[PDB]
Amino acid sequence: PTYQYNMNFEKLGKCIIINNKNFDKVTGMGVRNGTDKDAEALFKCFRSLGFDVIVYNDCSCAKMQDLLKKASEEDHTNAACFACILLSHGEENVIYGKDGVTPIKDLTAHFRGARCKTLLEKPKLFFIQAARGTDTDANPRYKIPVEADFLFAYSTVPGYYSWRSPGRGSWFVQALCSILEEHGKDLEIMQILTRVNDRVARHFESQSDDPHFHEKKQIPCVVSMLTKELYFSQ
Amino acid sequence: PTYQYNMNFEKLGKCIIINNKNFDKVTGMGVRNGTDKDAEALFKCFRSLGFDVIVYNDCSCAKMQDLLKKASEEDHTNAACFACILLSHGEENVIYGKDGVTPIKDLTAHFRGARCKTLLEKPKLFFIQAARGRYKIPVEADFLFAYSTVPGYYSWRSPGRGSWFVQALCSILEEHGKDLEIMQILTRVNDRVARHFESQSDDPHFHEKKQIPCVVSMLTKELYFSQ
Repeated sequence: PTYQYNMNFEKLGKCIIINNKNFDKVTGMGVRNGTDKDAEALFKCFRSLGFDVIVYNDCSCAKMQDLLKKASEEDHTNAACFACILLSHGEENVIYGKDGVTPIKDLTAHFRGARCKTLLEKPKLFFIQAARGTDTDANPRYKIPVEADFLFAYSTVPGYYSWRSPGRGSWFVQALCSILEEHGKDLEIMQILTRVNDRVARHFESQSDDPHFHEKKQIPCVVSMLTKELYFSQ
Repeated sequence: PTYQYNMNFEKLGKCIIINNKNFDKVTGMGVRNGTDKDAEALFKCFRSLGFDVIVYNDCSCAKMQDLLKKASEEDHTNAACFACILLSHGEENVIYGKDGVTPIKDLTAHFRGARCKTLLEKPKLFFIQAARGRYKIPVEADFLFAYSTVPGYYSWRSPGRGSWFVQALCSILEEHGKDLEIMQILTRVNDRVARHFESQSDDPHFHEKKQIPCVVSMLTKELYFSQ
């Protein structure tokens, strides 16, 4: 209890959702079908958790940057924590805007104590569902502001198939939401996210020798600098 | 239940401890005093958790590579998990051998799912303590890294005692090691070294060095060293 973040605040905090579905053809990236379904789930889910959710769509690089900076400049004094979720295309250390590419570390750095005193000693959660596109990544969180109270959940797992409407949705993202609804108010985040890792990991039906399940195995990556346990409830 | 790793085996598992204190001149690196304090602290600690701890000192890059290559090649059918602890100098995805540098991905390379079936589905723990300052260190299921600083940072202590990180880990483990889940333990460590920080020096035109341990997790279940 002196081992978990103080959640006795006016409000839980803000939850920013960047939903990037469409991209300029100059980037070579295609439509991210299924992203809308993830967005829909996430916002409903975090809303339920008690977050004040904002959803942005098809943002430019400048758009994402000004977006987060401004947020890192608001007064988070009456908030317990802060959450940001990025849904787009990604390449080692980068995420796509519709017009180009920006480094994730710049997107998150805005919230480092130095430049956001109002969220000091407060958990800052980043859930990224990027994925190379149209054998995993690295760990040295250098493409992340290594500072206390920061937590990243990077996917990279692709939303592989999809006919359409409402689309199936990304695995990682749907797992997250599913668990976060059923247990959002009982489990600690690392519990939530560990259950998530497992769930997407199982989607690759173990190590099947069947020429139908043989593929690029992937799993989310959880990076924690949290200094206390995180519960969203009472 | 199906939410925690199955610890029902004869042994907890192997725990290799690489303790590189002295380095050849050709690397331009200096003695890591206090790492012997760390190494021992870590030994009695992990040994007490239940690991079969073996410590190796001032290893060469070749030595560390082979050391871990052989470990992966052993039979872990009666093991619940595996754990490697590295104490040394580091810069990024690479740690220091006593005769040069070797990257991290290589140490964990031969443990990936396919390459070590016996340890498959079971947790491979890596506790790293690098300092000072190849590439990409993969992301496989059931691996967990606990970096002392973060690829290319600092870690300090008190002339006579080991790193704050190590000391924190041993103290917490040597107290809740058997009742708290791995992530809890590590979080408290994160908090412990935090409190120790944002120091006093007096060359305000030199004192930068900070520190926040960090935990990369690909675990698929909760981890307890008990039951």
